[PDB]
Amino acid sequence: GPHSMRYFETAVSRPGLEEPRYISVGYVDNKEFVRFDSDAENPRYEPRAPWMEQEGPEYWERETQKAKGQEQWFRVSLRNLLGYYNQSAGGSHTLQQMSGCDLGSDWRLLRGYLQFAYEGRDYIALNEDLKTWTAADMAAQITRRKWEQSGAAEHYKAYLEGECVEWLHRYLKNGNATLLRTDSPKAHVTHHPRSKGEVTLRCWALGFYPADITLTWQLNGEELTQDMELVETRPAGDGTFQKWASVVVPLGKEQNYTCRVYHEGLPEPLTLRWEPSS
Amino acid sequence: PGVDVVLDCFLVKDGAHRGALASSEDRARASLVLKQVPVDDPPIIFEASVDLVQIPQAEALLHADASGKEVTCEISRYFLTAAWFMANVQVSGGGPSISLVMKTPRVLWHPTLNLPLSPQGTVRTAVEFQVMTQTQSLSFLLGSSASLDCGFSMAPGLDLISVEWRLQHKGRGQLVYSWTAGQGQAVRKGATLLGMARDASLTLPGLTIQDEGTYICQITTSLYRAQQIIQLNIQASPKVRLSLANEALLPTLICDIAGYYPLDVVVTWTREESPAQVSGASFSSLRQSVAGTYSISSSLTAEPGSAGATYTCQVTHISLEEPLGASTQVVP
Amino acid sequence: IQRTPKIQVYSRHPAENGKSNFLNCYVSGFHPSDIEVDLLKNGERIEKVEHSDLSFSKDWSFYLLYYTEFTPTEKDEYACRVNHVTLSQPKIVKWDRDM
Repeated sequence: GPHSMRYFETAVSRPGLEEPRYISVGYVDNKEFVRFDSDAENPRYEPRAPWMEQEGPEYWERETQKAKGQEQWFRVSLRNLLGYYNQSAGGSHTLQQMSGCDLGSDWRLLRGYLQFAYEGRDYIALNEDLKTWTAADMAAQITRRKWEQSGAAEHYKAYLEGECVEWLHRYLKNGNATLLRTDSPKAHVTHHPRSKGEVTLRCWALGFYPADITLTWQLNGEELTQDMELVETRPAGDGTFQKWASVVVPLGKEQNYTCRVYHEGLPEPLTLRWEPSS
Repeated sequence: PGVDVVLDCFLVKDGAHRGALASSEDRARASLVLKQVPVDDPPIIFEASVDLVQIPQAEALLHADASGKEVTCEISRYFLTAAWFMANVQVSGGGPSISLVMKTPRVLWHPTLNLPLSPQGTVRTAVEFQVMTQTQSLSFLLGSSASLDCGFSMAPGLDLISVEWRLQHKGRGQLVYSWTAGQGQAVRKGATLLGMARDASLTLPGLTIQDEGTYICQITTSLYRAQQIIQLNIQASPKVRLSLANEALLPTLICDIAGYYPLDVVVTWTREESPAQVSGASFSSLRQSVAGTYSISSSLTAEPGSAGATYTCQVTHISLEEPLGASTQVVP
Repeated sequence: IQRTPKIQVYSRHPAENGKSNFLNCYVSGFHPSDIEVDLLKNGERIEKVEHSDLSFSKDWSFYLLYYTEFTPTEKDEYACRVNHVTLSQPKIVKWDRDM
C-alpha cells in the first residue's frame, strides 16, 4: 500500500474580529496525528494519534512556533485578498493551504505538494515538477511571476524531497502497527427487491484498512460498469472502512452476476455471488 | 479606420520584498489607453502602440459600457535600462478576458513617486503581445465536445515556444495538452485547432467529469508568458421517477432522482385532490453512478385523504431551466 | 465556489436489533465550514452524540462525523439532520439498515 503525509492549514476570517481562526492539522495516510487550533484555551500543537505521543515537549514547541508565525501570515494574506477583490468585510471568507508528499508503496517520493486555495477554489499550486506554479485565477498570475522570477521553487522543493519524506518515514516506523496494518475486507452480497420482476444485488465490503478498495460487478465474468451504483468509501468509526456497490438484475439471473473485491489486505481478489438461503 | 480606447485601471506599487512576502497587495493607481483598428486628484497615464491585431477585443469594448458590462483592469511590473508592464482585463457577463505585455525605449524622464518612465505628460509605451479568451466560463453537457477559446497575437519579432494547457481543479492539477514549437502532446485526447491573431483553442470531446474545472491556456513565447483561464463546468441533468412501494401498509411514497452532477439538489413535493406544495420531505444517503453522477431518494410518506391524491415529486438543478416532475396517484 | 455536503447515514456493524453497534452520519466535501448537524430519532434531536470531530480533505472540503451508541429498533426512525449555507432548509437523510 501507498503512504502519504499532509499538513492542512486554514484561516477563516470573522467579521468584526482582528484575528482569523487558524487551524493546522497534520495527517499521515489521511489519519490525523497532530493539531493546532487558535480558538483553543491556550493554542499549541496537539498530539492526536497515540503513537505520536513519543514526541517530546521540544517538538510541540517547535511546531507551535511555526503555527504562531503562520497565523499572522494568514491574517495578512486574507486581508490582501479581501482588498484585491473589493469584497465586503461583513462576510466570512476562507484561506487554505495543504503541503506534504505522496509516497508509493516502494517509498519513493511520488509528488510533493504546496498549494493554496481561497474560498475553496485553487488559487495557486506548485506543480508536480516542484519547479513551476499553476495559477488557477488571474489574481494569482501576479504572485506566480513573483515566485518564479524570485525562484522560490527550490525552497519548498527541497523540504518536500527531504524533511517531508524523512519525517513521514519516521512516523511509519514509530506507528507501524496501526499505519502499516492491513485488514482484509469482510464481504457479502445482499438481495433486495426493486420492482416486479427486478432486483438489486448489493455487494458489501466491511472492516477493511486501508480505505483503498475496488468493487466491481461482473456478468458471465465480464465486469460491467454502466448502471452500477456505488457509494463514497466510508469510515466505520472504529478505524476501518466500508463501501458497497449495487446493480439491478432481472429476477432469476442473479447467479450470472459476480462481485469482485480488490484490496491490499487480500492475498487474492475475492469473488462472490448472491447465495440464496443456505 | 482608426480609434482610441481608454479604461479605469489600477496598478501595483513597486516595493517587491512585500510582494514576495504575501499573496496580494492593495495599492491604487489609474488609467490606460491605445490607438486602435475599429472596423484635484490625478491619475497616471499609459499610452501603448498597436502593432498587432487585438482580435475581437476592439468592438467588444467599444460597445461595452453601452451594453452595460463592468470592465476590471490592472497593470503590473513584469519584474521586482527599459521597463515592461503587463495588464489584465475582464468584461464580466460579456466574457472577453485578456493579458497585454508592453515595452518602453529608455535612456527620458521618470516619475519620482513611482518608478515609471514618463514622457511629455505620460508613460509612453507600446504593446507587443496579447492572450485572450472570449469564453471565460463555460457550461457544457456531459459527454459533449467542448471547444475552449484561446487566441493570442504576437508582434513580429516574437517567436512562439509552447502552448501548455493545464487543468487545476479541487485538489489536483494535471497537464492536458502540450504544444511544443513543432509537435503535440495530448494527455486527454484534445486537439488544438506574419504578426497577427492566432488561435489556440483547445478542443475537448466526450467530456467526462474528470474534464471539469479550471483550464489555463498558457502561451509561452520568446521573452514572456501570458496565461488566460477558462472555467469548464459540466452539467448532467437528472431524471426523476416517482413510484410507491412497500405493500399498502406504511404507504411509503418514494422518488428516485439520479444521473445528475453537480451535487446541488432541490426537491419540492406537491399533494392535491388545485392544492399546492407540501412538507415532511426526507432524503436518503448519497450514492453515485460509476461515471460520477449522483442518486438519492426522497421518501415522503403518502397520506391519501379519503379517496385519493396526486403527489408531484419535482426537483430543480443547475442545468434545468425548469423543475422536472413525476406524478403518481394514491388510494385509501 | 460553495459546495453542498455529501451525507451518508449508516451502521458501523451491520444492523441487528439488540446487542451493540453504532450509528454514523458522515458529512463530507462541503464548503464553507460553518455548519449545523443533528442526529434525530423520530424527528427528535438525539441528546447523546459522542463525537463531532472536524477534519478536512485534499479537495479543500471539510468532513465531520456524528455518531453514538446504538441498538436498532423497528418502531423508531433514526435520521441525520444537516443545515449548511448551501441548504436553504435543513436537510434530513434517513438511515437504511442495508445501505
